[PDB]
Amino acid sequence: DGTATYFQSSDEHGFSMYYKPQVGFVGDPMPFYDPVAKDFKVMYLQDYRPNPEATYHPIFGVATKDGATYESLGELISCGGRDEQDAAIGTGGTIYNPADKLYYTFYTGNKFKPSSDQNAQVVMVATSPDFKTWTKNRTFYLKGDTYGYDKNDFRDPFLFQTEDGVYHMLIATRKNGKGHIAEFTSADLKEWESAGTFMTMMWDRFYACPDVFKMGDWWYLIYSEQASFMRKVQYFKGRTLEDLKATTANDAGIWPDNREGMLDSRAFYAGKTASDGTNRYIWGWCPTRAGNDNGNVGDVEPEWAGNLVAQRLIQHEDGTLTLGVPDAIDRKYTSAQEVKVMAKDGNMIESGKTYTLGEGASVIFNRLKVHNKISFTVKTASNTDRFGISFVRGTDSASWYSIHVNADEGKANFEKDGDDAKYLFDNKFNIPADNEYRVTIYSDQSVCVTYINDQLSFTNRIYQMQKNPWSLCCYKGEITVSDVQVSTYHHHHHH
Ligand SMILES: OC[C@H]1O[C@@](CO)(OC[C@H]2O[C@@](CO)(OC[C@H]3O[C@@](CO)(OC[C@H]4O[C@](O)(CO)[C@@H](O)[C@@H]4O)[C@@H](O)[C@@H]3O)[C@@H](O)[C@@H]2O)[C@@H](O)[C@@H]1O
Ligand SMILES: [Zn+2]
Ligand SMILES: [Zn+2]
Repeated sequence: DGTATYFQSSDEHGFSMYYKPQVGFVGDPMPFYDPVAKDFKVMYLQDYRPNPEATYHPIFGVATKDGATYESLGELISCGGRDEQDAAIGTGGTIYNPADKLYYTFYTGNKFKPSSDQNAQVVMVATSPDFKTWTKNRTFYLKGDTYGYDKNDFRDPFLFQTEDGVYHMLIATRKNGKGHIAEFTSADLKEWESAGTFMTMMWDRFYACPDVFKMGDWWYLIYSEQASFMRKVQYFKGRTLEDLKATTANDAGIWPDNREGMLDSRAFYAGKTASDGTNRYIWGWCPTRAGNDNGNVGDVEPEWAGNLVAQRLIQHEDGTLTLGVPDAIDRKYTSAQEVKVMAKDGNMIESGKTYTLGEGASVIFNRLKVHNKISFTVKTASNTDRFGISFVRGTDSASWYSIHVNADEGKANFEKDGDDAKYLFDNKFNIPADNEYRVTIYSDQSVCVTYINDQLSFTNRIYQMQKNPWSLCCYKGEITVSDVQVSTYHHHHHH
C-alpha cells in the first residue's frame, strides 16, 4: 500500500458480484422473477473457450435475490444431439404458468449445418415444476416460414402475460429481408396464434434479445443491436403499446431521448430485464478480451460472452431510462480505505482533501484492492472541459486505460492512454449544466461499471485494475476533485 508500481494481477482470485461460473463464461442471460420462490432466476447460455462443434451453449442458471449474491444452479437445459434441431441452444425466455404450475422456458434451437429444406432456427420449449428438472417438449417446433417469416433468423423469444391473461411471445426474425419482431398469442402457452408483426426493426438493423415491459406509465422495448458499428443495448418507449410500436413504423425513428436510446456501451450486451415489484433490473454480459489485453476490443465485434452484470433501471419523470447500480451491490463494499496521493504531475495543487488539476496534470492514488467502490466529485471550469479516470496506472506504467469524460462532446470514451494511445469506444450521456460530476465506480476484479449523475452507465473490462493504482487527470481546461473515497470487499485485517 506504500508503493505505486504496476503489479501483474490476475482474475484467478475469483469473481463475486459480476458472476462467472468456475468453468467457461456467461453468454446471453435470460432473467426471470420466480413468483413462488420470490427471487430472480437468471438462465444463461454457457460459453466455453473453445466450444464443441454442433452442440454448444446449453442453458445454465444462477439464482439471486438482489443482483449481488449468486447461487449457481448448474446445467438446466442441455443441448440436443448433434443432428437435432436444438444441437445448439440460443436465447429465449421463461414464464410461470399458474394454471398448471409449470415454468416454461422457450428457446432457440439452432440446427447444425441445415439443409435447404431445414430451418437453421426454430423456437422450442422445455418445462419444469421446480426449476431443477427440465423436460423438453418433443412435439413443439415453431417455424418462422409457417407464418411468413424467416427460415433461418427466428430467435430470442420473449414471453410476457398481459393483465387480461393473454400470453404473448415476441420473436426476432425477418420478413421480405427486413427485420421484424413477430408476435404470437396463446391462452395456455401450448397453442399459439400469429398476431402478425409487433414492430419492425429500423432500416437494416437487427434487434437481438428483445424485451417488452411496462414500468409506471410507459411501455418499453429493450434490445441489443446486432449491427457491428453499434453492439449496444438500446430502447424505445411509448405511453401506450400502440405508441411504442409506432416508434419504428415506416422507419419513423422516434428515439426515446437525445442518445438514440443507448443505455450502455460496447462492453455490456444482450441485456434483458426482470422486476421483483420494487425494482426492475437489467442483466447483460461484459465481454472478455483476447489475450486479456484491454486494448483489443475486437476488429468488428468484441468477443462473445464474459461476466454477468446486473444494473438497475432508473425511470425519469419524462419516461426516459438510465441505468444505476443495484442497491445490494452498493453494500458489498464495506470498509472505507485510506486515500493517499502517491504521485503528482503537471500543473496542479493539493488543497487539503480537494485537488485542482489544470490541463495536462495527473494525480495517482494508492493501490486499489480486488473488489472496489470508488467515489468522488469533479467540478469542471467550463462545459467544454475534458478529464480522465485512469486504471492500471502504476508510476512505471508505459500505458494505461482511461474513461475520458469529454463535456464538449457530450460523451465518455474508453481509451488506451500513454504509449500506443488509442480511442476504443464511447458512451453518450447528458452533461450537467452546473459542471458537477458525481462519479461512482464499482469493480469486481477485471469488470467495472462507472456511473455519473444517474445519467452515465459505462461497463468496461479492465484487466488488472485490481491491486494497481488509479488516477485522475485533466486533458482540457481545469477540474476540482472533491470527496474522494474508496471502499473494498476484503477488509478482514485485525489491528
Ligand atoms: O459459431 C459458433 C460460435 O459463435 C459464437 C459467438 O462467437 O456463438 C454464436 C452463436 O450462438 C448462437 C446459439 O447459441 O446464438 C446465441 C445468441 O446470441 C445472440 C445475441 O448475443 O446473437 C447471435 C449472434 O451473435 C452473433 O455473433 C453476432 O454477430 C451472430 O453470429 C450471431 O448471429 C442471440 O441472438 C443468439 O440467440 C448462434 O446463433 C450463434 O451463431 C460462439 O460462441 C460459437 O462458438
Ligand atoms: Zn476476504
Ligand atoms: Zn475477493
